[PDB]
Amino acid sequence: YMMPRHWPI
Amino acid sequence: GSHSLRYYYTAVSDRAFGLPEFSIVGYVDDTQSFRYNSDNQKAEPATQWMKQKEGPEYWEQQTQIAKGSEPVHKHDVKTAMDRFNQTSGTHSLQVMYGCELREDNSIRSYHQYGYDGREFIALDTERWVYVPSVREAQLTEQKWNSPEVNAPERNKNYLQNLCIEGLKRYLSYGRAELERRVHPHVRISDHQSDDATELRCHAYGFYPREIDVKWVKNGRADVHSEAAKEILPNPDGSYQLRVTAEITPSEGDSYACHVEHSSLKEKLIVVW
Amino acid sequence: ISPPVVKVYTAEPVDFGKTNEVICYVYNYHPPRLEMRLEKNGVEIPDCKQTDPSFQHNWKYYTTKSTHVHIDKGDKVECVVSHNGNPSKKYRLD
Repeated sequence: YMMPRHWPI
Repeated sequence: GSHSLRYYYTAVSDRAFGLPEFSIVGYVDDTQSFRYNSDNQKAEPATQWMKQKEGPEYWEQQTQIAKGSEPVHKHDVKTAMDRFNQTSGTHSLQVMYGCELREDNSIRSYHQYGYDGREFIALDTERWVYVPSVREAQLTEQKWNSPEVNAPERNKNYLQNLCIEGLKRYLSYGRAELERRVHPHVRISDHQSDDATELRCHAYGFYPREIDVKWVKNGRADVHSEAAKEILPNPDGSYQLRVTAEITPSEGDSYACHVEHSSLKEKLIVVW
Repeated sequence: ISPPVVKVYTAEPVDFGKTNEVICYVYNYHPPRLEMRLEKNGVEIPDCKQTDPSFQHNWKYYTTKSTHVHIDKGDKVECVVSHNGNPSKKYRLD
Protein backbone atom coordinates (compact mmCIF):
# COMPACT_ATOMS: atom_id res chain seq x y z
CA TYR A 1 0.00 0.00 0.00
CA MET A 2 1.26 3.54 -0.67
CA MET A 3 1.37 6.52 1.66
CA PRO A 4 -1.93 8.52 2.04
CA ARG A 5 -1.06 12.00 0.75
CA HIS A 6 1.16 14.34 2.72
CA TRP A 7 0.81 18.00 3.50
CA PRO A 8 1.38 20.70 0.78
CA ILE A 9 5.01 21.76 1.71
CA GLY B 1 19.03 -11.20 3.54
CA SER B 2 16.78 -8.16 3.85
CA HIS B 3 13.88 -7.31 1.52
CA SER B 4 12.42 -3.84 0.69
CA LEU B 5 9.19 -2.24 -0.58
CA ARG B 6 9.80 1.31 -1.77
CA TYR B 7 8.03 4.04 -3.78
CA TYR B 8 9.49 6.74 -6.10
CA TYR B 9 7.57 9.91 -7.01
CA THR B 10 8.70 12.30 -9.74
CA ALA B 11 6.76 15.50 -10.45
CA VAL B 12 7.64 18.15 -12.94
CA SER B 13 6.54 21.82 -13.56
CA ASP B 14 6.13 21.53 -17.37
CA ARG B 15 5.67 18.13 -19.05
CA ALA B 16 7.87 16.85 -21.95
CA PHE B 17 7.78 13.96 -24.46
CA GLY B 18 7.60 10.68 -22.46
CA LEU B 19 7.11 12.46 -19.08
CA PRO B 20 3.61 13.07 -17.72
CA GLU B 21 3.45 15.87 -15.09
CA PHE B 22 3.32 13.19 -12.36
CA SER B 23 4.20 9.51 -12.04
CA ILE B 24 4.96 6.77 -9.59
CA VAL B 25 6.79 3.51 -9.53
CA GLY B 26 7.20 1.27 -6.51
CA TYR B 27 9.80 -1.46 -6.28
CA VAL B 28 9.37 -4.59 -4.26
CA ASP B 29 12.98 -5.45 -3.74
CA ASP B 30 14.60 -5.37 -7.20
CA THR B 31 11.43 -5.95 -9.32
CA GLN B 32 9.36 -2.97 -10.49
CA SER B 33 5.99 -4.22 -9.27
CA PHE B 34 3.80 -0.97 -9.24
CA ARG B 35 3.17 1.90 -11.65
CA TYR B 36 1.02 5.05 -12.02
CA ASN B 37 1.06 8.25 -14.04
CA SER B 38 -1.14 11.25 -14.53
CA ASP B 39 -2.12 10.42 -18.14
CA ASN B 40 -4.98 7.90 -17.73
CA GLN B 41 -4.95 8.03 -13.91
CA LYS B 42 -4.72 4.30 -12.92
CA ALA B 43 -2.53 2.17 -10.64
CA GLU B 44 -1.18 -0.89 -12.44
CA PRO B 45 0.91 -3.95 -11.65
CA ALA B 46 4.28 -3.98 -13.52
CA THR B 47 5.38 -7.65 -13.54
CA GLN B 48 3.30 -10.82 -14.20
CA TRP B 49 3.28 -12.05 -10.59
CA MET B 50 1.34 -9.02 -9.33
CA LYS B 51 -1.41 -9.63 -11.96
CA GLN B 52 -4.54 -11.44 -10.63
CA LYS B 53 -3.34 -11.57 -6.94
CA GLU B 54 -5.32 -8.73 -5.24
CA GLY B 55 -8.99 -7.94 -6.03
CA PRO B 56 -10.54 -4.91 -7.89
CA GLU B 57 -11.24 -3.47 -4.41
CA TYR B 58 -7.47 -2.96 -3.80
CA TRP B 59 -6.15 -1.04 -6.87
CA GLU B 60 -9.11 1.36 -6.83
CA GLN B 61 -8.08 1.93 -3.22
CA GLN B 62 -4.55 2.60 -4.61
CA THR B 63 -5.69 4.65 -7.61
CA GLN B 64 -7.48 6.97 -5.22
CA ILE B 65 -4.37 7.51 -3.00
CA ALA B 66 -2.39 8.34 -6.18
CA LYS B 67 -5.06 10.64 -7.73
CA GLY B 68 -4.97 12.47 -4.36
CA SER B 69 -1.18 12.81 -4.12
CA GLU B 70 -0.98 14.07 -7.74
CA PRO B 71 -2.29 17.70 -7.35
CA VAL B 72 -0.44 18.15 -4.03
CA HIS B 73 2.99 17.79 -5.67
CA LYS B 74 2.27 19.72 -8.83
CA HIS B 75 1.42 22.33 -6.19
CA ASP B 76 4.66 21.72 -4.28
CA VAL B 77 6.87 22.14 -7.31
CA LYS B 78 5.32 25.63 -7.81
CA THR B 79 5.83 26.41 -4.08
CA ALA B 80 9.46 25.22 -4.04
CA MET B 81 10.32 27.47 -7.00
CA ASP B 82 8.93 30.39 -4.99
CA ARG B 83 11.23 29.89 -1.95
CA PHE B 84 14.15 29.95 -4.45
CA ASN B 85 12.88 32.87 -6.66
CA GLN B 86 12.24 31.00 -9.94
CA THR B 87 9.64 32.06 -12.50
CA SER B 88 10.88 30.69 -15.85
CA GLY B 89 12.39 27.19 -16.28
CA THR B 90 11.14 23.61 -15.88
CA HIS B 91 11.65 22.19 -12.35
CA SER B 92 11.33 18.83 -10.68
CA LEU B 93 10.38 17.50 -7.34
CA GLN B 94 11.20 13.93 -6.26
CA VAL B 95 9.83 11.82 -3.41
CA MET B 96 11.24 8.64 -1.89
CA TYR B 97 10.04 6.46 0.90
CA GLY B 98 10.24 2.82 1.92
CA CYS B 99 10.52 0.11 4.56
CA GLU B 100 13.10 -2.65 4.91
CA LEU B 101 12.41 -5.98 6.68
CA ARG B 102 15.31 -8.11 7.75
CA GLU B 103 17.35 -10.10 10.26
CA ASP B 104 14.75 -11.40 12.81
CA ASN B 105 11.99 -8.80 13.26
CA SER B 106 14.12 -5.67 12.36
CA ILE B 107 12.43 -2.66 10.68
CA ARG B 108 14.11 0.22 8.95
CA SER B 109 12.61 3.14 7.00
CA TYR B 110 13.21 6.44 5.15
CA HIS B 111 11.22 9.30 3.68
CA GLN B 112 12.75 12.14 1.60
CA TYR B 113 11.87 15.07 -0.65
CA GLY B 114 14.30 16.31 -3.34
CA TYR B 115 13.90 19.58 -5.28
CA ASP B 116 15.97 19.36 -8.45
CA GLY B 117 18.83 16.85 -7.92
CA ARG B 118 19.31 18.18 -4.39
CA GLU B 119 17.91 16.78 -1.14
CA PHE B 120 15.36 19.32 0.24
CA ILE B 121 14.02 17.79 3.52
CA ALA B 122 14.07 14.37 5.26
CA LEU B 123 12.85 12.29 8.20
CA ASP B 124 15.05 11.20 11.12
CA THR B 125 14.07 7.54 11.84
CA GLU B 126 14.87 7.27 15.57
CA ARG B 127 14.13 10.88 16.59
CA TRP B 128 10.96 11.08 14.39
CA VAL B 129 11.19 14.69 13.23
CA TYR B 130 11.81 16.12 9.74
CA VAL B 131 15.23 17.83 9.41
CA PRO B 132 15.72 20.18 6.43
CA SER B 133 18.88 20.25 4.34
CA VAL B 134 18.36 23.83 3.28
CA ARG B 135 17.14 27.18 4.61
CA GLU B 136 14.22 27.06 2.16
CA ALA B 137 12.89 23.87 3.81
CA GLN B 138 12.68 25.57 7.25
CA LEU B 139 9.12 26.79 6.65
CA THR B 140 8.22 23.17 5.66
CA GLU B 141 10.07 21.70 8.65
CA GLN B 142 7.84 23.81 10.97
CA LYS B 143 4.43 23.07 9.32
CA TRP B 144 5.09 19.35 9.33
CA ASN B 145 6.71 19.03 12.74
CA SER B 146 4.00 21.14 14.47
CA PRO B 147 1.63 19.48 16.97
CA GLU B 148 -1.50 20.25 14.83
CA VAL B 149 -0.16 18.56 11.65
CA ASN B 150 2.22 16.01 13.30
CA ALA B 151 3.42 14.37 10.12
CA PRO B 152 6.14 12.43 11.96
CA GLU B 153 3.58 10.48 13.99
CA ARG B 154 1.38 9.89 10.91
CA ASN B 155 4.07 8.54 8.61
CA LYS B 156 5.61 6.62 11.46
CA ASN B 157 2.29 4.68 11.68
CA TYR B 158 2.53 3.87 7.93
CA LEU B 159 6.23 3.14 7.82
CA GLN B 160 6.10 0.74 10.79
CA ASN B 161 2.83 -1.03 9.75
CA LEU B 162 1.14 -0.72 6.34
CA CYS B 163 4.41 -0.70 4.52
CA ILE B 164 5.57 -3.94 6.18
CA GLU B 165 2.07 -5.50 6.16
CA GLY B 166 2.08 -4.87 2.36
CA LEU B 167 5.72 -5.95 1.97
CA LYS B 168 5.06 -9.28 3.76
CA ARG B 169 2.03 -9.79 1.52
CA TYR B 170 3.83 -8.95 -1.80
CA LEU B 171 6.81 -11.18 -0.85
CA SER B 172 4.31 -14.01 -0.58
CA TYR B 173 2.85 -13.35 -4.08
CA GLY B 174 6.28 -13.11 -5.68
CA ARG B 175 7.83 -15.91 -3.57
CA ALA B 176 8.45 -18.38 -6.40
CA GLU B 177 10.16 -15.77 -8.59
CA LEU B 178 12.15 -13.48 -6.21
CA GLU B 179 14.70 -15.97 -4.76
CA ARG B 180 14.73 -18.09 -7.97
CA ARG B 181 18.42 -18.72 -8.83
CA VAL B 182 19.38 -18.60 -12.52
CA HIS B 183 23.05 -18.88 -13.34
CA PRO B 184 25.58 -17.59 -15.82
CA HIS B 185 26.50 -18.63 -19.30
CA VAL B 186 30.05 -17.37 -19.99
CA ARG B 187 31.71 -16.62 -23.30
CA ILE B 188 35.33 -15.54 -23.54
CA SER B 189 36.70 -13.77 -26.59
CA ASP B 190 39.95 -11.92 -27.29
CA HIS B 191 39.84 -8.89 -29.57
CA GLN B 192 42.67 -8.07 -31.90
CA SER B 193 46.44 -8.52 -31.48
CA ASP B 194 49.72 -6.65 -32.56
CA ASP B 195 51.92 -6.84 -29.41
CA ALA B 196 49.65 -7.69 -26.46
CA THR B 197 46.12 -9.08 -26.55
CA GLU B 198 42.78 -7.88 -25.14
CA LEU B 199 40.67 -10.78 -23.64
CA ARG B 200 36.99 -10.02 -22.87
CA CYS B 201 35.17 -12.13 -20.29
CA HIS B 202 31.46 -11.99 -20.85
CA ALA B 203 29.04 -13.44 -18.21
CA TYR B 204 25.31 -13.20 -18.86
CA GLY B 205 21.84 -14.41 -17.95
CA PHE B 206 22.18 -14.62 -14.14
CA TYR B 207 20.07 -13.83 -11.04
CA PRO B 208 20.50 -12.42 -8.46
CA ARG B 209 22.46 -9.28 -9.53
CA GLU B 210 25.58 -10.01 -7.42
CA ILE B 211 28.67 -11.76 -8.89
CA ASP B 212 32.44 -11.57 -8.90
CA VAL B 213 34.56 -12.12 -12.04
CA LYS B 214 38.35 -11.70 -12.06
CA TRP B 215 41.00 -12.67 -14.55
CA VAL B 216 43.44 -15.08 -12.86
CA LYS B 217 46.96 -15.76 -14.18
CA ASN B 218 47.91 -19.36 -13.01
CA GLY B 219 46.79 -18.60 -9.38
CA ARG B 220 47.15 -14.79 -8.89
CA ALA B 221 44.76 -11.85 -9.60
CA ASP B 222 45.32 -9.90 -12.83
CA VAL B 223 44.61 -6.32 -13.92
CA HIS B 224 41.94 -3.63 -13.60
CA SER B 225 41.83 -2.47 -17.23
CA GLU B 226 39.06 0.09 -17.05
CA ALA B 227 35.32 0.36 -16.25
CA ALA B 228 35.13 -1.98 -13.27
CA LYS B 229 31.82 -3.39 -12.11
CA GLU B 230 29.31 -2.33 -14.72
CA ILE B 231 26.69 -4.97 -14.04
CA LEU B 232 24.13 -4.21 -16.70
CA PRO B 233 20.45 -5.24 -16.57
CA ASN B 234 18.55 -7.29 -19.16
CA PRO B 235 14.81 -6.79 -19.78
CA ASP B 236 13.86 -9.78 -17.63
CA GLY B 237 15.29 -10.38 -14.18
CA SER B 238 18.66 -11.22 -15.74
CA TYR B 239 21.97 -9.40 -15.50
CA GLN B 240 25.23 -9.21 -17.35
CA LEU B 241 28.89 -8.24 -16.89
CA ARG B 242 32.03 -7.99 -19.05
CA VAL B 243 35.60 -7.79 -17.76
CA THR B 244 38.59 -6.92 -19.98
CA ALA B 245 42.33 -7.36 -19.47
CA GLU B 246 45.25 -6.09 -21.60
CA ILE B 247 47.78 -8.96 -21.39
CA THR B 248 50.64 -11.00 -22.91
CA PRO B 249 53.24 -8.34 -23.25
CA SER B 250 54.70 -11.47 -24.97
CA GLU B 251 55.21 -14.46 -22.52
CA GLY B 252 51.80 -16.23 -22.70
CA ASP B 253 50.81 -18.90 -20.13
CA SER B 254 47.34 -19.96 -18.95
CA TYR B 255 44.94 -17.10 -18.19
CA ALA B 256 41.47 -17.79 -16.85
CA CYS B 257 38.26 -16.18 -15.82
CA HIS B 258 37.09 -16.83 -12.26
CA VAL B 259 33.35 -16.45 -11.86
CA GLU B 260 31.90 -16.66 -8.35
CA HIS B 261 28.06 -16.48 -8.16
CA SER B 262 25.25 -17.49 -5.74
CA SER B 263 24.22 -20.57 -7.90
CA LEU B 264 27.50 -22.49 -7.74
CA LYS B 265 30.63 -23.87 -5.96
CA GLU B 266 33.12 -21.84 -8.02
CA LYS B 267 33.25 -21.99 -11.92
CA LEU B 268 36.45 -21.48 -13.86
CA ILE B 269 37.01 -20.92 -17.62
CA VAL B 270 40.26 -21.62 -19.51
CA VAL B 271 42.06 -20.00 -22.51
CA TRP B 272 42.26 -20.57 -26.18
CA ILE C 1 22.59 19.21 -14.47
CA SER C 2 24.11 15.82 -14.85
CA PRO C 3 24.80 14.37 -18.22
CA PRO C 4 23.78 10.83 -19.13
CA VAL C 5 25.82 7.60 -19.13
CA VAL C 6 24.78 5.52 -22.11
CA LYS C 7 25.42 1.78 -22.50
CA VAL C 8 24.28 -0.12 -25.59
CA TYR C 9 24.35 -3.89 -25.85
CA THR C 10 22.95 -7.36 -26.61
CA ALA C 11 21.21 -9.56 -24.01
CA GLU C 12 23.22 -12.55 -25.17
CA PRO C 13 26.53 -12.24 -27.10
CA VAL C 14 26.20 -10.80 -30.63
CA ASP C 15 25.25 -13.35 -33.32
CA PHE C 16 25.20 -12.23 -36.94
CA GLY C 17 22.63 -13.98 -39.09
CA LYS C 18 19.74 -13.88 -36.63
CA THR C 19 17.68 -11.44 -34.46
CA ASN C 20 19.19 -9.92 -31.35
CA GLU C 21 17.86 -8.38 -28.14
CA VAL C 22 19.39 -4.91 -28.63
CA ILE C 23 19.46 -2.88 -25.42
CA CYS C 24 20.47 0.54 -24.28
CA TYR C 25 20.59 1.62 -20.69
CA VAL C 26 20.83 5.26 -19.80
CA TYR C 27 21.40 6.33 -16.25
CA ASN C 28 22.88 8.89 -13.89
CA TYR C 29 21.08 11.81 -15.58
CA HIS C 30 19.21 14.81 -14.26
CA PRO C 31 16.81 16.41 -15.06
CA PRO C 32 14.54 13.62 -16.25
CA ARG C 33 13.68 15.08 -19.66
CA LEU C 34 15.07 12.43 -22.10
CA GLU C 35 14.47 11.40 -25.78
CA MET C 36 15.88 8.04 -26.94
CA ARG C 37 15.81 5.73 -30.04
CA LEU C 38 17.51 2.67 -31.62
CA GLU C 39 18.40 2.68 -35.34
CA LYS C 40 20.07 0.32 -37.86
CA ASN C 41 22.00 2.03 -40.71
CA GLY C 42 20.02 5.16 -39.93
CA VAL C 43 16.70 3.32 -40.38
CA GLU C 44 14.86 3.64 -37.03
CA ILE C 45 13.81 0.40 -35.39
CA PRO C 46 10.27 -0.90 -35.91
CA ASP C 47 9.86 -2.41 -32.38
CA CYS C 48 9.85 0.23 -29.61
CA LYS C 49 9.52 -0.96 -25.86
CA GLN C 50 10.89 1.16 -22.95
CA THR C 51 10.93 0.75 -19.15
CA ASP C 52 9.79 3.56 -16.86
CA PRO C 53 12.21 6.26 -15.74
CA SER C 54 12.76 5.83 -11.99
CA PHE C 55 15.69 7.21 -10.00
CA GLN C 56 18.40 6.06 -7.58
CA HIS C 57 19.04 7.12 -3.99
CA ASN C 58 21.30 9.84 -5.49
CA TRP C 59 18.22 11.33 -7.26
CA LYS C 60 19.57 10.41 -10.76
CA TYR C 61 17.19 8.87 -13.32
CA TYR C 62 17.69 5.70 -15.33
CA THR C 63 15.74 3.94 -18.08
CA THR C 64 16.19 1.21 -20.81
CA LYS C 65 14.93 0.52 -24.33
CA SER C 66 14.98 -2.95 -25.92
CA THR C 67 14.25 -4.45 -29.29
CA HIS C 68 14.54 -7.71 -31.16
CA VAL C 69 16.37 -6.75 -34.41
CA HIS C 70 18.07 -8.88 -37.15
CA ILE C 71 21.76 -8.11 -37.68
CA ASP C 72 24.13 -9.01 -40.52
CA LYS C 73 27.89 -8.28 -40.87
CA GLY C 74 28.86 -4.65 -41.46
CA ASP C 75 25.68 -2.56 -40.84
CA LYS C 76 25.92 -0.12 -37.89
CA VAL C 77 23.39 -0.31 -35.01
CA GLU C 78 23.11 2.87 -33.00
CA CYS C 79 21.26 4.31 -29.95
CA VAL C 80 20.56 8.03 -30.37
CA VAL C 81 19.96 9.92 -27.04
CA SER C 82 19.00 13.50 -26.13
CA HIS C 83 18.90 15.04 -22.66
CA ASN C 84 17.07 18.35 -21.99
CA GLY C 85 16.42 19.52 -25.59
CA ASN C 86 20.10 19.29 -26.52
CA PRO C 87 21.29 17.86 -29.87
CA SER C 88 21.07 14.04 -30.05
CA LYS C 89 24.23 11.93 -29.52
CA LYS C 90 24.91 8.59 -31.29
CA TYR C 91 26.19 5.42 -29.50
CA ARG C 92 27.29 2.27 -31.40
CA LEU C 93 26.71 -1.31 -30.39
CA ASP C 94 29.87 -3.44 -30.44
